[PDB]
Amino acid sequence: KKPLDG
Amino acid sequence: LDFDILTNDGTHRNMKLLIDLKNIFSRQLPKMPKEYIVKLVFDRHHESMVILKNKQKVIGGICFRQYKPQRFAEVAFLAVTANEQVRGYGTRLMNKFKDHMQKQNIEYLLTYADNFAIGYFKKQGFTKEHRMPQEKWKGYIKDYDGGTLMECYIHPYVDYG
Ligand SMILES: CC(C)(COP(=O)(O)OP(=O)(O)OC[C@H]1O[C@@H](n2cnc3c(N)ncnc32)[C@H](O)[C@@H]1OP(=O)(O)O)[C@@H](O)C(=O)NCCC(=O)NCCS
Repeated sequence: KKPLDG
Repeated sequence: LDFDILTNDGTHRNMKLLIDLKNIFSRQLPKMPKEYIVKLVFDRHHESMVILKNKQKVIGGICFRQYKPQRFAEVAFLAVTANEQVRGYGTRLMNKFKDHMQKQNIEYLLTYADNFAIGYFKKQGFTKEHRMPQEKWKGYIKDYDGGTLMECYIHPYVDYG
């Protein structure tokens, strides 16, 4: 769940 | 448009779908080491529910890991391919996932989230405050200070789907 500012 | 559970059973058919899913994850999760996605997607403990269009095409999916005795599961990766986003698939997938998790006698869903994702998971019912005893996941789910641990309670008879 990386989702950095995606 | 089917939402099927997919697991590494070593067949050409399932293996190809898992790879397609893995490739969607990496392209949609650039901050994640590709080899890391590979490791979890194909390991003995993880499972993937995929969004399949007319029997032979992965357009999205969610890779998760259940801790059966504990009755909770961690969401490892979630994604919908670029050309299929904003069509409601990601939300139907989550609903399908929760319904399946409910049938699997799983009580809580846990997932780490960061930046935009936190808001996305709040929309899917996940919260920052956990009603689940901390000592239940401790030792099973890695504790990262740099991430926000979120949880979704799966009530035995609330209709998710
Ligand atoms: C998160 C994800 C699975 C959502 O799947 P989806 O098929 O696009 O989902 P939905 O369309 O049902 O999502 C609904 C919401 O996402 C927003 N959204 C998703 N992709 C979008 C895009 N490319 N542009 C604008 N909005 C987008 C919708 O606008 C909508 O907003 P709302 O909830 O206020 O109505 C998808 O955006 C994705 O694969 N993202 C990259 C990977 C990622 O961050 N995964 C989760 C953390 S690992």
